[PDB]
Amino acid sequence: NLNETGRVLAVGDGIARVFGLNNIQAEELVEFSSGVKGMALNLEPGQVGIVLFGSDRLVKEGELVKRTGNIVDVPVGPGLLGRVVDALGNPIDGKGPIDAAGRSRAQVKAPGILPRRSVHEPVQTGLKAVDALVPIGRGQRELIIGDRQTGKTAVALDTILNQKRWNNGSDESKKLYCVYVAVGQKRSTVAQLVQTLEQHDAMKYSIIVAATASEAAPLQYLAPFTAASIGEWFRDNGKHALIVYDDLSKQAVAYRQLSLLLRRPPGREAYPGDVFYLHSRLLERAAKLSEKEGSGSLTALPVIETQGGDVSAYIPTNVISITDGQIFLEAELFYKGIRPAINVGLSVSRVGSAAQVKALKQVAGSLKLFLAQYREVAAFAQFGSDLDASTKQTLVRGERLTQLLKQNQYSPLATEEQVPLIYAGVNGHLDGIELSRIGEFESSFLSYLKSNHNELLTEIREKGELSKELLASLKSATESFVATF
Amino acid sequence: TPITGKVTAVIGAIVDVHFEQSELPAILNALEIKTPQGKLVLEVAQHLGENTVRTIAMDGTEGLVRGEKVLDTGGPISVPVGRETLGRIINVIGEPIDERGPIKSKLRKPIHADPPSFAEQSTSAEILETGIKVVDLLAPYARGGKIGLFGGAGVGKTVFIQELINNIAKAHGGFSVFTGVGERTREGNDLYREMKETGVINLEGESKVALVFGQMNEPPGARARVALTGLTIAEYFRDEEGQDVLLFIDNIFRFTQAGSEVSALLGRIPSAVGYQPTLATDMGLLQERITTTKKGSVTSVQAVYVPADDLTDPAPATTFAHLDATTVLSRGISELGIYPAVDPLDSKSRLLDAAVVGQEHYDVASKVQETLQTYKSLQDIIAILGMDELSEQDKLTVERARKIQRFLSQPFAVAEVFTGIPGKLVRLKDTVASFKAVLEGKYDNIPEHAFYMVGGIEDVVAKAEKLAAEAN
Amino acid sequence: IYGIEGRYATALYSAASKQNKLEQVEKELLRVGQILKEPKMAASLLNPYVKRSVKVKSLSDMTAKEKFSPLTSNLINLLAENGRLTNTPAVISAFSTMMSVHRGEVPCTV
Ligand SMILES: Nc1ncnc2c1ncn2[C@@H]1O[C@H](COP(=O)(O)OP(=O)(O)OP(=O)(O)O)[C@@H](O)[C@H]1O
Ligand SMILES: Nc1ncnc2c1ncn2[C@@H]1O[C@H](COP(=O)(O)OP(=O)(O)O)[C@@H](O)[C@H]1O
Ligand SMILES: [Mg+2]
Ligand SMILES: [Mg+2]
Repeated sequence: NLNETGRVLAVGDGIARVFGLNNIQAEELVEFSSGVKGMALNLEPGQVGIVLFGSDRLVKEGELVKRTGNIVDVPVGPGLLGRVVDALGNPIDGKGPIDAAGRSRAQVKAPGILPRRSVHEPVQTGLKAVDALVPIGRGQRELIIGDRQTGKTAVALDTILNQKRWNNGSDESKKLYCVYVAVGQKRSTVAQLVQTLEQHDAMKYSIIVAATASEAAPLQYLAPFTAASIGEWFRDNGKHALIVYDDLSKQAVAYRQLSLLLRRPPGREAYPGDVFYLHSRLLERAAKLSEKEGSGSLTALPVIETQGGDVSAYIPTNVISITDGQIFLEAELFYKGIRPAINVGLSVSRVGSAAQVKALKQVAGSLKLFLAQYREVAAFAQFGSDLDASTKQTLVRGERLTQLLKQNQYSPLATEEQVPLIYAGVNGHLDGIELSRIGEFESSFLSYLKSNHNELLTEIREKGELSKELLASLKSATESFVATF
Repeated sequence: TPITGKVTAVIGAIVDVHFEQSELPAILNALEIKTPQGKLVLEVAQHLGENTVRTIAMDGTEGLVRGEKVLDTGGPISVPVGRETLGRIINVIGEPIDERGPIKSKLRKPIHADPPSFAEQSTSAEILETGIKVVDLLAPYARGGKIGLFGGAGVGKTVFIQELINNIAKAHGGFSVFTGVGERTREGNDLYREMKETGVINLEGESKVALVFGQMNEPPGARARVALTGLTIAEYFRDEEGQDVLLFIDNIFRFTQAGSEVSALLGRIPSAVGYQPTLATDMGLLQERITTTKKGSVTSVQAVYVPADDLTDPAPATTFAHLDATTVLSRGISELGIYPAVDPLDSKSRLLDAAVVGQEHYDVASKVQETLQTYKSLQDIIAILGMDELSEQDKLTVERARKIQRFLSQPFAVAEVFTGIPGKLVRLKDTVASFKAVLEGKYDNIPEHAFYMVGGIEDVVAKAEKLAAEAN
Repeated sequence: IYGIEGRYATALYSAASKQNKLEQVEKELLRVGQILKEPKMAASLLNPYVKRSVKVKSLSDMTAKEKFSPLTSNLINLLAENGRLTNTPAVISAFSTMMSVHRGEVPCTV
């Protein structure tokens, strides 16, 4: 009798100890008489611990409980494109049922060691500071760690917007579909975000998964995992996907809540022992597949929220260890006028130049190393002592390179527009220009090439590299413009 | 037949009720107990099992005897809603506490209700002029948006709000709902005086605002529900009436503070810092209800308390994410004598964009930040060496910076009894031009003192001239 | 009926049989069954809030005012020593079959 059903013994705080259910599986979905569904996480002889996806004011002692017989899964396929679903994969935008092609589980095994490929495919983020210093690669997971109100989401958001350059195209192997995963955010914000995507015709290749704070803790916990399965889909069918988690810091808080309430002993700061295993079996799910598998791939941009700039924290360290580098963002640099406030000193990419564009690779070789020297000289000129020709020369250029990296939000720049700017920087053609001039210089120089030397922009774009001839013309195009005005 | 039960345990603000009948009341329901003093209201929290339930007292549990009879209400704590609540002081329970007779309202909705659907969410980018320099210039508030006023103890969170009510509630045109959660009972009374004198609340006439109080003197159960009571009233005018409403809350922190006192007795495993595991959710369900929908707009000014001046504290740290505008007060600034002690650096808003406040406004603001920032980054040097060691360029930025900081201060009409200086209301238009003029270096001759507690930019030059005659 | 659980009574009443307390151990054991059916008891016989040696004391109150005390003032602590007060009713049943085998397992010469 009780094999497929059970009576509730206690209920509260989204937890429900039901009695019976001696044939239910681990992590299996269930349904109460009230209509509200739940998830079984603790299997014990006496009772079964279940977590509620909705309010608990509806469940009461002695209520009937039924099982689903299936592990919590979510609808997947192209249909979701442009739609906004919740943890479970149900539509929340109000635009009809989700037309899915298949259904995959929440928890999926990470791709094999055999079916992998070294990351070689770039991920144009449109951010010069990024594509030049810490390039992204199809199949890696680049962290975006920083304090509140710095510009973490910004970096991610602009990326999706930049993809419009190829998603409107015909070629598939070049496009890059985007999966935003809002977790812990308020519905107000999510609404405004999705509004902004549409204002840029970026919603058509974008899938959004909402797990606002108001929803139940188990939703916020499951949100990322289900969302990942959504993206994995493209990876398997030989397409490219780009998922953004924002943010795992909240997810751990959520997952911490189920543990404590299920009366599971806490580790450090109340987080469950396996809190690491929470993000490890998530990020590893994204990687570059073998040619046999489809040459498919899934890129990940995890987001973390530090307190007081303390990266030595419990959760952040757990994730820094997994991610293929991190884009550290400091509040202090933001006010100084460095926007986006990317600290090069601490931001790195483990894939490195392999992922970066070949063209942009040439124009900026030791650029990151040079910016390191700049901060070295910038700190030493604090003494208030005169500087020779060497220490002032690099100080002049290093100060302007930092000003060239500043780029406005919602303004992704193609590759053909980044190369030229960086070119004139690393060489030293901006040294002879005032700092408050670098601003308009960028826009003016671009308009110059798009009008006159447009042929070059077309070669850099297609070729993606720099030939002996292309450098010659590019060289002369730069000097000619400096002379102007 | 009324459902009845007996008490089995009484620990603090937590009473365990048991029902002989096989029908148990759901969660979030109310209960009442007969006493010589009146009636004690209970609220279901969780079903411990064995036809026993755990509930949270709404008032003192002194005198409660084990096995005493308990009557069921049949519905979650409800409170009267409608224009009938205006000009009346409602209690956490939903009963008049101003001694002016019962609130004859038409309908009575429960304090517990689910947050607006994602599709119902409506976003807006309209600016809201307050008159406050440090705000309308740096982090302007938005119409029907969420406002937050963080800060330690005695930094200026209430006094800041009082001014907002003296400048917006008057020229508003809609309705207002003030709810004092865990605050000095005295401030409530004096607040009542102000509403009467200003005429916002006329006993004989009509009123424009409703007063709901769950002061700190009240036990934890109340300090936990009061916020919900006040909110239910305001969401009525939002959907039912579909009219602009100003929701003033102070202080919102008490909401989680009051819940962390009982979480222990409820049998929950304390999370780090002592706060209950479900901090994120509870705080979530509250903020998600306080928002603008497609039926009406609501501007909320919530004040948040900062324990031990720690912004990393889980309580306030989970509040920022639920705000479209954040104005943090650092006691390190108030002690300087600068008021309001707004910290330009930490302060953020969503309206700080050139596509809204204008290109010039964006540039002027940014310049102010950079200047203030450069002063902070050299602060270490100043205490050690001094300005003598500062470079020519750096030394000029400091003075200018120090001028901008002092200029940020603004005399408050509400705080005139503290500063002894008549209030000063400055328009956004003049404020921008003002700082912009200071950036251009058109006032580097005027002494810094002339920027301290000054209203309009004209008043600076005026005050500078007055100091010439005082010099002997 | 099974064996291990049924042996509990037979391994406690075994000594009882030598005396003939089967009545004081079989009639008492019947109490443990009704105590489990008691909803209020379920919140005490299985409450992890008491303790490992505390709840055992409160038992005496149900051992000195129910029927227990002699051949049940040991099985009581044992029944609530590890937490076998959930399927204990099955152990009492075996006693009825084991309590009948003791009558035949005796030098019947008289
Ligand atoms: N590139 C940029 N240039 C100028 N301002 C920016 C830039 N990127 C972001 N901002 C500003 O920073 C503010 C917050 O940015 P953002 O949303 O990126 O922070 P966040 O990391 O998402 O913080 P939270 O996680 O709390 O939302 C916004 O008001 C925005 O105007
Ligand atoms: N605009 C202001 N100008 C001067 N003082 C202020 C201002 N705002 C607050 N204060 C100071 O705060 C004190 C009152 O504290 P209050 O604002 O009530 O702190 P809290 O935020 O803890 O309620 C007053 O004595 C006053 O000097
Ligand atoms: Mg964000
Ligand atoms: Mg106050």
